[PDB]
Amino acid sequence: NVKFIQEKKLIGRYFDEISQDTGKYCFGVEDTLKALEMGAVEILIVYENLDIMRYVLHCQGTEEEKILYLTPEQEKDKSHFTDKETGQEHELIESMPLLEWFANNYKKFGATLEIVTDKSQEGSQFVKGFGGIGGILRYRVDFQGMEYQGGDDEFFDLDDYLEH
Repeated sequence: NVKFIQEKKLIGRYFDEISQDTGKYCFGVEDTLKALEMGAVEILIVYENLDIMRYVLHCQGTEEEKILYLTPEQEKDKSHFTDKETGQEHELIESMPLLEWFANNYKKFGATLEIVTDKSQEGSQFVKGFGGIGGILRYRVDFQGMEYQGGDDEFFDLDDYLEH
């Protein structure tokens, strides 16, 4: 019956600690993913019915790939992946379930992928905080990026290093 306490204890800690502004938690795929790449997330709390997945969009001129988080509505528009109101530039090639992805790479990130639900009070908080994805950090971190963002590695060209 860990599921009952899994949501009440793990999840509650997420908001309770944040109640101290300890800066050891995050909400949302983008945020939760960022800290999970940072291995700064002690325990990852995600939901089964997550309406967010990892997709790979192309560019109008090509030679450039974009990765964004979409919902059934947006994902449904795979061919265009654009908007008839703005005419963005998106072209879906592949689509990987973020939940499944978080449950298959929880070791690489060192995070603990725990799948919760809005059934409990705490489970109701995550939905309010964001709605599907939240992360618990191992310890107080300053994150990496610009001056306000934190560090100074926001512009890491190391991404191209992988390709080489």
